[PDB]
Amino acid sequence: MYTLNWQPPYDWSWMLGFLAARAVSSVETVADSYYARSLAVGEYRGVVTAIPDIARHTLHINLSAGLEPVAAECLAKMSRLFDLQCNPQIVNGALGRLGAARPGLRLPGCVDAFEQGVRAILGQLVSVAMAAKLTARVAQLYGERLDDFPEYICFPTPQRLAAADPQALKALGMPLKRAEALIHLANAALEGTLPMTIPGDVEQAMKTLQTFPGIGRWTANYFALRGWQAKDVFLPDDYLIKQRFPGMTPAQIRRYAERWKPWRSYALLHIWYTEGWQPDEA
Amino acid sequence: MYTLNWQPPYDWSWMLGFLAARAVSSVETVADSYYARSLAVGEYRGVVTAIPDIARHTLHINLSAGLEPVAAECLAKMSRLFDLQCNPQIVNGALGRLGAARPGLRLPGCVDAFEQGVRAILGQLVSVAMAAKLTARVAQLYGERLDDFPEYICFPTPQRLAAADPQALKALGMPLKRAEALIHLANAALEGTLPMTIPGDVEQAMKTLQTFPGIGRWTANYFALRGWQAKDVFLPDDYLIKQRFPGMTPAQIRRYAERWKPWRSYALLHIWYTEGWQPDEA
Amino acid sequence: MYTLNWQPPYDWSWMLGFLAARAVSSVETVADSYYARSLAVGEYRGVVTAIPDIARHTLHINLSAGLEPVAAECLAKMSRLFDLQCNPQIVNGALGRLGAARPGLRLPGCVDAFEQGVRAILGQLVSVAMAAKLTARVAQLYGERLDDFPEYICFPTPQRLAAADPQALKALGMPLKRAEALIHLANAALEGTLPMTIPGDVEQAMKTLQTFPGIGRWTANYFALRGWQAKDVFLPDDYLIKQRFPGMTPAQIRRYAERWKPWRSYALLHIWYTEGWQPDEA
Amino acid sequence: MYTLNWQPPYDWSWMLGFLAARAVSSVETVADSYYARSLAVGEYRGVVTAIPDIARHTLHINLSAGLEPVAAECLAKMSRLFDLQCNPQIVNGALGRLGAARPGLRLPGCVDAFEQGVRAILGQLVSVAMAAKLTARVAQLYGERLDDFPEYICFPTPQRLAAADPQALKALGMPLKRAEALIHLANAALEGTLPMTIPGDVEQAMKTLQTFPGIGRWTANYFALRGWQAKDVFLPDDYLIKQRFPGMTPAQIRRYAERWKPWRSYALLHIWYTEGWQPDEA
DNA sequence: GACATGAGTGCC
DNA sequence: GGCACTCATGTC
DNA sequence: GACATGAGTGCC
DNA sequence: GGCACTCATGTC
Repeated sequence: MYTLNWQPPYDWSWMLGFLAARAVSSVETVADSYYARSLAVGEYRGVVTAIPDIARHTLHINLSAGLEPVAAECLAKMSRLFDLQCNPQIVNGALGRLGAARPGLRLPGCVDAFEQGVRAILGQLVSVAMAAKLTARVAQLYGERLDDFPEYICFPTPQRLAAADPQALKALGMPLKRAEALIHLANAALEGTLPMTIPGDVEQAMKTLQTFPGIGRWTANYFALRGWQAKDVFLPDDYLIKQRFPGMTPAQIRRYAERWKPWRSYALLHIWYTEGWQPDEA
Repeated sequence: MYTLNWQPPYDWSWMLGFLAARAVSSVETVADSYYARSLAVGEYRGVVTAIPDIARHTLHINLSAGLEPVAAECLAKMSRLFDLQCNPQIVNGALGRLGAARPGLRLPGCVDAFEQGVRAILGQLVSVAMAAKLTARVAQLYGERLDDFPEYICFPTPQRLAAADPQALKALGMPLKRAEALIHLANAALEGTLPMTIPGDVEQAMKTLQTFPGIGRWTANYFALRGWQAKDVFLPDDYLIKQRFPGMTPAQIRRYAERWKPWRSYALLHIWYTEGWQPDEA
Repeated sequence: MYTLNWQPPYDWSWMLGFLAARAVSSVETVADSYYARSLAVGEYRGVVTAIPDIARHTLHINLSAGLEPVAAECLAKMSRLFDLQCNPQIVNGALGRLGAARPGLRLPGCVDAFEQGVRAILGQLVSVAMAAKLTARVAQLYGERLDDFPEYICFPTPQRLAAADPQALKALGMPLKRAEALIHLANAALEGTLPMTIPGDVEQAMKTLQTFPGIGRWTANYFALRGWQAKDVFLPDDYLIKQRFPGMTPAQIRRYAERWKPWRSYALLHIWYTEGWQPDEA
Repeated sequence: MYTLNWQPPYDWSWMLGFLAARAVSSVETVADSYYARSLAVGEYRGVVTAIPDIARHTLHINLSAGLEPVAAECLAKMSRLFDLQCNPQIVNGALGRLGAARPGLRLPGCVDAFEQGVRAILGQLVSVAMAAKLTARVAQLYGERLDDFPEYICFPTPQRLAAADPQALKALGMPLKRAEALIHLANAALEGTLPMTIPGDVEQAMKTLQTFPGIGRWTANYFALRGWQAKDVFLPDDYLIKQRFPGMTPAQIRRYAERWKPWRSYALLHIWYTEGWQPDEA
């Protein structure tokens, strides 16, 4: 139905693949030709379906009737999720070799910063697939079901998780401390304290984010990257990253990662996805 | 040449008129058959042109070239400014009598919460046309002029205004105390402490805004109404409002306005644009 | 055994009566010729007996053996509770007629500021007799009993009240907010945030007490008067004072008392103990 | 004149030797048989003279005419300075061997925590002798001179030092962050943020102190020790202490010192004044 | 991974 | 020796 | 209009 | 009494 453009190349298999691995049961659905999920904008609700058209560099978005009144916001959320704004020539041009193997690489964003915040936290310490298992359990218990599409369930809203029993969340498969962080975040989201759009000063906003309980430097960075689509942040504390930089302290990796400014976020993604990458033999 | 839907009726004449009076020179151009303004998103800049099509109950939005990369967010911005989500059959079905005369009334949004924040402050105490000309100067001294449409100019950014010298601002025609108010608001916007989208607890978010320097209840209320497009706020402290409720105190006015929950914002716009309106014997 | 002298005239009859009305059963014992109570100074505990000998305008202080290692501190405390430093000539000289009927008048201090802090809070709203009873129940439940004096009991320490159960204090016959106030005051004392000795800037100091939950202007002022024995404070908010200045509001009363500076604390006492008094309608 | 008791043994030779090296000209005089200094208790000023009487196991205190109205408070100040409360049999029971060589060791206190805070600061990173002359310059440049005893000047009040030029101080012979410290400390005192008497929670109170500009863990510790006469603190960050524990780290010292709870303050003194002392190699 | 403890650098 | 910046530990 | 004092009013 | 909320009043 609705259509948005993008500049080539765009590696849709990598992107769908990436989203598929972290997908949450009942919320999202990923296949090789499309992406689709439940979506709430205020108290408007429905299902969004995105279908890329490689041929014409266009992404077709479809909205169930419930979302129509806020169609444009729905489109905006989709474009931030798929990084339709990226100009590969600028990025791949600046990263040289690091990006030559997958010039179609994009930054997987989110559809709602609060959700991404809940997602980032649950992803602490555990595996990617394990966090999806956990997020699925949290959603199942606190998310609203779509009347028009019982198969789908909306990601738990800020007000619901805000009014949730720490013990209940703990019971889902996380420490008390973790669940306390989720509830805290929900309140910031209610009060309008959790930036939902990227702030002008990402570094400062991340420092503030770090005062939040349960949110350390890793979480604030990952969240800035996915939740704000901040394009210049590296994850020197990441698990996989520590392995791509065999025997290197976080500050070292961060110093090294500086050669990729102002697109560190993209360099990070290329490293995560370059099987045998290794720092320059210099 | 993008396009969005709206539900009838829609009083464009009224809307364009409201924006027309407040149009800030070089930034926005308002006419009978279209609206157009400079628009910044991150660092993509261009000019937006909105042309209503009463025939097809549709709104045609056209973006220049420096905005196409982020088209979707631009579209979301116009849909918030023009209240496209509004179901008039629902609001009037609730307001009843009060809104029967101008059923096509809509809530004039904003394209960015920071800007709206600046306009709110720069509109304290002074007349409308005044605030416009003043605001136009600020945009003149801090605006990012377009290299594709030099005629137009972007609205100041939080950082371009957070690094502004008060005196220089005051010199434009405003007390110091207020010039400071901007600078502050600018910082808050920089570190993501100024909700850019409507928060869950609109009352709370307003209380927090009231701590800010130069921001009082009237400013917060008005900011929520236009900056967040909050639908259920009334402005009992407003100049014109006090006259519409002769002799009543803020609390009385507020007590009365409770008869229009949850659309007090629409109630307010109808009462505002109804010379000679008066409260009942209730 | 120990002796401390004073300046004639000293109205012991009045001093003992005042303290008599507010005596806390099991903590203090007030007779017509002597005063005595439990006393703790760190881990040093015992009983204190003060016998005033008018003949030789001297005060005789006896100390149980448990307090002997800290005799001086016990002595300084008795001297703060009995205002032995007062120079009746100077005060009565700067007060004139107001302090004619009872020139032996002294400012009733305290033996511990945290205690006086608890008294001030419990003294809120209820009558002197109720405060006394109320305070008595708190003592009975949290106080330390003296092994050599089973009839006596030490006033509750911050360590105990800080750990108290809000509901337990409530059960003693006090609003929850009052018990929470007590628990917060105790935590401050433990932390060192409660000025236990008069600060150089009483105004700043009180304004800082008023941020404490449960403590308002009245309590702060009254705490300063008794707990710091500050000599220049009035209680324009006092009940009995409001009746001594019919029709006048706090500020009016406060503008009137400026005449008596810098001994407003004394003035306050006299106007308090002269049922007839009434201002000089300017 | 006045007499205070003390339990034997009491090493007066040492105590006076301690205070004598740190004596501040014009403020205090120290001799083989007595100690004396200016003293301000509110608006009362004078000279205090302390003369130990080994025969009677007693301390004789003499007050100049201006301190009589607040004699007991003066006596209490002297008791905290000379640690008359100490029961050497208890402290030496615990300490065991460590203090076997000087069973009469006492904790040199202070007569005012503020002064002690100032002293603690001015004595940072310098020599005992230097701090004395440095402090004296400050005393002179901002003190109160006694009319009845011209060669004596009362230590600077919080007010005076609060309103001191942050350069006139650097002048006397100290850095800038050095005069910042004093000036901050002084304001703290004016308002009541600096505990003037030992807090129920020493650790917590010290933490807060460490937030003070210029006040680090060493200062906070030493301040607890002398300004509050806390008896169970230790100074692992002290220069000389490190040498007494060759090599060892500030947490291993702490770990080893734990064996002297709850009299670490005494243990500290013995270790300081026992040169060839070295920990158990065990 | 978040968070408090501890260390050792290293500069005014 | 106050004070900002890291790393290395060790439960949760 | 924001913002201090500053009283009143109504519940804890 | 504490305290949040409410209605002047005066200033910039």
